[PDB]
Amino acid sequence: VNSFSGYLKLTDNVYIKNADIVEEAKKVKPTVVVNAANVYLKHGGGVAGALNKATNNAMQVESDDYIATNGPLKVGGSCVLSGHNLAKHCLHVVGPNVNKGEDIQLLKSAYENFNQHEVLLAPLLSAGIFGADPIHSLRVCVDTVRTNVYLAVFDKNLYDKLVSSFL
Ligand SMILES: O=C(O)[C@]1(F)CN(c2ncnc3[nH]c4cc(Br)ccc4c23)CC12CCC2
Repeated sequence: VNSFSGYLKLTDNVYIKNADIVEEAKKVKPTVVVNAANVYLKHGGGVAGALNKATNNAMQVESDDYIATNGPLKVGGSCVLSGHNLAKHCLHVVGPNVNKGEDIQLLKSAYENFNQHEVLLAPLLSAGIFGADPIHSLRVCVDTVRTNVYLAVFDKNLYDKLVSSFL
């Protein structure tokens, strides 16, 4: 038993809710919140901009030190940093950005990072301003992640479409 509330169960291990991931993280304080990161950990907009704003820019400060030490992530890769006031840990995961021409096959590699964590709160990777089809992202999630994932979908219209079209 965990504290996630109001989710629709899609499969044995995947759950979904129409929710603001920032508000959900602040209420649940999960062990892991996933950020929709880019390789530079520049958290300007989308989910990343919202999560970073909620940390009063502490996420960005920590991220800039990470990059200065380690260099950029790979598309499809991840790193574990602090969750600040939102979670114990933040798993920064880089999905391919279609608006940069990145290979959508890398979306499966991106979701594989979730399997290193028993339970996660997450957005749909490569959705929103990353330009991929969220229905496809949900399909890859379900077919790749084996650990327990709680997906927060900000847009109610999109949430209803994801549920109603789910196979
Ligand atoms: O960035 C995009 O375009 C997204 F559509 C939006 N994301 C979110 N997901 C879940 N809760 C979210 N709360 C927010 C608050 C603000 Br302000 C901005 C974005 C979000 C957000 C998912 C997405 C990132 C990968 C696809």
